[PDB]
Amino acid sequence: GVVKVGHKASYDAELRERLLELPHPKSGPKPRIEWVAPPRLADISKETAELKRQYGFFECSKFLACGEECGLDQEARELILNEYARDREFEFRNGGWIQRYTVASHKPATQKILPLPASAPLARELLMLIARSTTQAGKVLHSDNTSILAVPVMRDSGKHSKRRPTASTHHLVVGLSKPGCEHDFEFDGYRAAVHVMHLDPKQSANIGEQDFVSTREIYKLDMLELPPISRKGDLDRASGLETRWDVILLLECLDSTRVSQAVAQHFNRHRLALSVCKDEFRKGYQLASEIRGTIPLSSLYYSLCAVRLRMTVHPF
Amino acid sequence: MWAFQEGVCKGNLLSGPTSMKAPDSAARESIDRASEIMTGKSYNAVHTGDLSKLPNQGESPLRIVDSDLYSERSCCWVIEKEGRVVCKSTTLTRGMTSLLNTTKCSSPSELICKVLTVESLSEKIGDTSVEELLSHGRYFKCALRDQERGKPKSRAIFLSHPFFRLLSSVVETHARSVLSKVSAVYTATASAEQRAMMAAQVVESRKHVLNGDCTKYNEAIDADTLLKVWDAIGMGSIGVMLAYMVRRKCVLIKDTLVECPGGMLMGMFNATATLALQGTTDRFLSFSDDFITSFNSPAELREIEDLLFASCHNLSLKKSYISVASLEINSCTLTRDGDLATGLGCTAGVPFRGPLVTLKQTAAMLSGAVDSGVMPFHSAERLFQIKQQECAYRYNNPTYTTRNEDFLPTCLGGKTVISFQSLLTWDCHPFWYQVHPDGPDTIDQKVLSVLASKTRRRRTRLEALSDLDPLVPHRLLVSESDVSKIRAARQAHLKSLGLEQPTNFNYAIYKAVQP
Amino acid sequence: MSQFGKSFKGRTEVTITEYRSHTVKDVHRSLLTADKSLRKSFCFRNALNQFLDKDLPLLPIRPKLESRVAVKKSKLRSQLSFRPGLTQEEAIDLYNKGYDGDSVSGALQDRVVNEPVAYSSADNDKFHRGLAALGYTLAD
RNA sequence: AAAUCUUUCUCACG
RNA sequence: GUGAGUAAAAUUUGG
Ligand SMILES: [Zn+2]
Repeated sequence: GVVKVGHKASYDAELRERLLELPHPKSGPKPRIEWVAPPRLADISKETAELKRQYGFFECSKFLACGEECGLDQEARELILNEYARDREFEFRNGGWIQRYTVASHKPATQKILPLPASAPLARELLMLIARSTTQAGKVLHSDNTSILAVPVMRDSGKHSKRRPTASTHHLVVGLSKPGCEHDFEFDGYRAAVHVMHLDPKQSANIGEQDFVSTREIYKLDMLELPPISRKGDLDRASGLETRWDVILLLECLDSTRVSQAVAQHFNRHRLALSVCKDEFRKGYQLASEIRGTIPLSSLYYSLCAVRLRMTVHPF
Repeated sequence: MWAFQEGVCKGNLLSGPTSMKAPDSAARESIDRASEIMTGKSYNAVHTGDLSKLPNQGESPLRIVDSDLYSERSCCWVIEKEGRVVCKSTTLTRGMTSLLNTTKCSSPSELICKVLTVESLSEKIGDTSVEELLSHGRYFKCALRDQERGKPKSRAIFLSHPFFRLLSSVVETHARSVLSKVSAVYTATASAEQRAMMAAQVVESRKHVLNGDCTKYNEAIDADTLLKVWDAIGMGSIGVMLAYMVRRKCVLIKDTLVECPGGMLMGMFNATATLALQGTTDRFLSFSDDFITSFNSPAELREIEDLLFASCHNLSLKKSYISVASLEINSCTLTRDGDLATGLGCTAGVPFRGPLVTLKQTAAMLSGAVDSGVMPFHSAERLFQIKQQECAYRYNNPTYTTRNEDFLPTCLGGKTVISFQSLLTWDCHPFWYQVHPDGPDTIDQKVLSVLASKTRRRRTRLEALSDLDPLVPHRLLVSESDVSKIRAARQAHLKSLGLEQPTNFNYAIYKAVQP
Repeated sequence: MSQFGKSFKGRTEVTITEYRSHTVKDVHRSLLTADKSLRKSFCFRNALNQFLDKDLPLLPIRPKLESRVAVKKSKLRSQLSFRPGLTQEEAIDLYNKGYDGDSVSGALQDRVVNEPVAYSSADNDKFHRGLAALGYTLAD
């Protein structure tokens, strides 16, 4: 009397007939699988060269240059940031800055590869400031050696459009760096480069919550000697700097797409592989179509550069 | 840095990708892939193997777990405003409650019995009929799944109807039981590492190992394969209803409904799709879409490829590879002897998500790493100290604390930086018991839970019924008067003993303090 | 009229599991918005203030772990640790004392935990969580 | 303006 | 701040 799983209902036949009348799949072609040795150094070199040719490079490192001191004290940094915000005609309300927009071009922003600064000693301060600002946007936030400013981006509608941000309002993060690029700004004898980044709340929360120090320390436990590199990520023994690797790590924290994780997984497969499918395992290193933006593109390019350098200096 | 590790490193030390992109493009791409496969020009979606070796469970009594049918997780509930269909994203609890109210049933088991014991599809169960339930259960809603490491472009996941959830729960429970019966590695009580060791034991005899993955795994599992497997294990009419709902399923993209005849929409059924392959041979250790087999000669490789093709498990040419000295399964890498491969492996970092919860998660991660031999104990101590300093730097400001007690952690205004060994042995101030991996929940965890309980989708004006007597079963039926009486009696008892709220009970601490 | 009638419309009797599922507030999910939520309205600050003065002076002071034995690195294996549940009488006493009914009720179930370990001793004994490297033994 | 279909709610009461 | 309406209100986003 107890109902069992295999119970047959009165509508079983009708439902089976309905399923039979419905469309069915068609047999697919049988694939041909060829197994060959994993990719060599030349293949990674070709991938890097193709990326470099297609996208090129920037003149300056943009926000990635904010990992080094701007050479100004707290008061000067606050003055420079506030005057830059005023210069670009940011609305002022309740002691905070707001950026107003009316129309959008609906086209992607130009993307290239950011050259690596010499070092990123202020990575921890920058990540903490990014974490704090987005939840305290509007005013200038200061740390021991650097400062930033997060400006909410809200639409312009008229007299009364919007006075406070919502859970989905994006933020323009503005930071200071040493002068010497096209983004220089001068005021009252103070010169500094002002660099901006447009981040939605999820990206900001992801970036700010990373632990730079612990991540680096854990990586250092079982790590081989890191070779010096140049501004382009190429092995430069004569004039390279080993500190640039820290910068690379910082970039991995700034890129919310974390394509470096995909490259790392594929490299782990590569190191353990004795034979891989022909012409298909290599395609796993081409992730340019999976991402869009300057920061993710730079992250992917420098992850590929790291893979190439590992294959070059410590062949496996 | 991950590229210069002596051992194996998957780069898990940073959180997964995230963004606010709308899920329309991903869902549309998945639907297009499923349609292309149904056209039979890209991948095989026709099952050819024989499943005669799967035991028949048709005599098993129909049992439904009530607990898993209620959860704070999202789901789709379909209503009819003016003939048209409107899909509302609610919580599974509210969706199931609405379904029971509409069908006027006391529990899901009664609902399924009534559904299975109707004379016709047009017969009414409450205010609806089986035909209307089947029509409504074919609607799905789309969302984006984020934080998946190694997926820069996030994938699309789907929210289904409560009736679909009920039938899926029944069928998946039975399929999991059958899988456990088929082989020992599929036992319910088995961790990823233990299954990895079992895999190493299984595939030790032969020479080459095929570490393989499936491509478009969800789009290549048609409703026909699911029906075949369910008939093989004897699901009766429940399998037929599930297959009928899957074949006619629709997905709400933005504001338009799209038909998706092919596929199963991102892992709704894992045990069934695994049985699709495990029911045709025994030279495999599939775990849904991540299998591992072994071979000696190219002929055996050809047999393996033919077996994979015949069971709708399309091998992924971009990730699958062959090894001789390593063994990869469930993202875990072992040696052919079963030993864990040296290196970081799958060790993952702990993001900053609270002054105290971060320390608890770091302690759990370090305990896991040390117990498995990933790193020595002194390295764990150093890393714990460094994380404590970082937390103090992040959270030691007036926004989170105003205290200065000595025993407090350095991140809450105190001056205490305990060692890992001291914390693990419970040799500390009781305030630190919460930071132990096995201790009680931390303050911030409770605060976050309470705040979540007040969100728009979960807010309710009902009178909470908590602190129930351990004896009363959860299947006992209650009414408003019963709840009021129980709450009043418990409040009176608590007031009679000089307490306003119950004291939290911890198993580990209670057992330790016992005489 | 009553919220019970509105929620469970048409039904005058519902299971305790369904009733509780509408008021569950002990589930925690680690999400990106943790810091923002903790900062909102100084909720964490207030919770810490309340804990330090109302709940903290009730936790019992348990003893530390002392027993430990020599261990050496060995092949990775799985350690099965069995934790028994509360008996009916123990559950009744704990409830009548004034403990949270939900926790005591949940502790009734027997539990078994599988943990990978890469250390062993001569007598093949079970270790504590995260202390197998040092050798602290469960002694049960 | 930028990591470009995203930075987009309404109403009642205190 | 609360409550409600909206194929939707951030525990968002399922197996
Ligand atoms: Zn510049």
